[PDB]
Amino acid sequence: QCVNLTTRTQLPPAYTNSFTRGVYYPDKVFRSSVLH
Amino acid sequence: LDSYNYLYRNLKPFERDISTENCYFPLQSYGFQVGYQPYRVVVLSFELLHAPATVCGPKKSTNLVKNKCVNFNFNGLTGTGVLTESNKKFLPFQQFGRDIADTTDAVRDPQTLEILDI
Amino acid sequence: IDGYFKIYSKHTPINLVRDLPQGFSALEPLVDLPIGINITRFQTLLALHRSGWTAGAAAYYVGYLQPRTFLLKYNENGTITDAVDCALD
Repeated sequence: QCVNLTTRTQLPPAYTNSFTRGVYYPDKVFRSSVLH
Repeated sequence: LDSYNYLYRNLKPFERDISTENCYFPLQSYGFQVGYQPYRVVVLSFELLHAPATVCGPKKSTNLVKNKCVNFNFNGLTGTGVLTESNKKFLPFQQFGRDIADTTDAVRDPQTLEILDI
Repeated sequence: IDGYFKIYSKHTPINLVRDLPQGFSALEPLVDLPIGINITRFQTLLALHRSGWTAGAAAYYVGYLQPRTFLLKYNENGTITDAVDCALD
C-alpha cells in the first residue's frame, strides 16, 4: 500500500554555516558555575 | 535438561553477529550427546550510575530528616552528612549534582522528587 | 550508543527567516530509549500539501557529529551558557 513518487527532482545538496549551535548536556548531572 | 542444536563460529566486546559465509560454512554445530558437558551459562552486565536508578534491592525506605547528621543511602548512592533545602533549581531531567572532584552534592530523592542538598 | 538511542531537543522562537540566529543554547536530554539496533542511513518524513499534489516549505538542516572535546561553562542556574570546541582553532 505504498506509492512510488518518481517525480522527485534530484540536484546536488546545498550547504550553509552551522555557527556554534549544537551543544547538548553530556550527562544527567547538575553542575553549577564551573568549567567542565 | 540438555542431554546438534548449538553452533559456534575477533569480535568487539559485547558484539553480536549471526552471519554465514573445500566449501566450508563458518557455523560449527556441537555434538551434543564429562569434560564435554554442555552448560547453560548466563552473564549479567550492569551499567552503574550512567542514568537514574531503575532496579533496586528489597530494602525498605525510610522517612527523611533535615538538619541532622545521618548516614544515608540514596538509591545506592551511599554517603554521610546533612540534607538541607537548597535554591539549586534543578532542571526536570537531572537527578543529582556534583562538586569538583566528582562528589555528590545535591540529589532528588524518590517518592518526593524534592531537591535535597547533601 | 551501545544500544541506547538518545534524543535531545530544544525549541526557540526565532526571527531570522531561514537560518540559525546568532546566539547559543543547549538541548535537554528528554529521553534515552533502549533501542538495541544499528543505524547507518536515515530519512525525514515530511508533510505534503494536497490542494498527486505536493508542497512543503520551511527547511531542515543536517550535520554530522564527530568525536571532540568540549569545554562548557555551567552557570549558577545549571544552564550551559557557552562551550568551546577544543579542536576548532
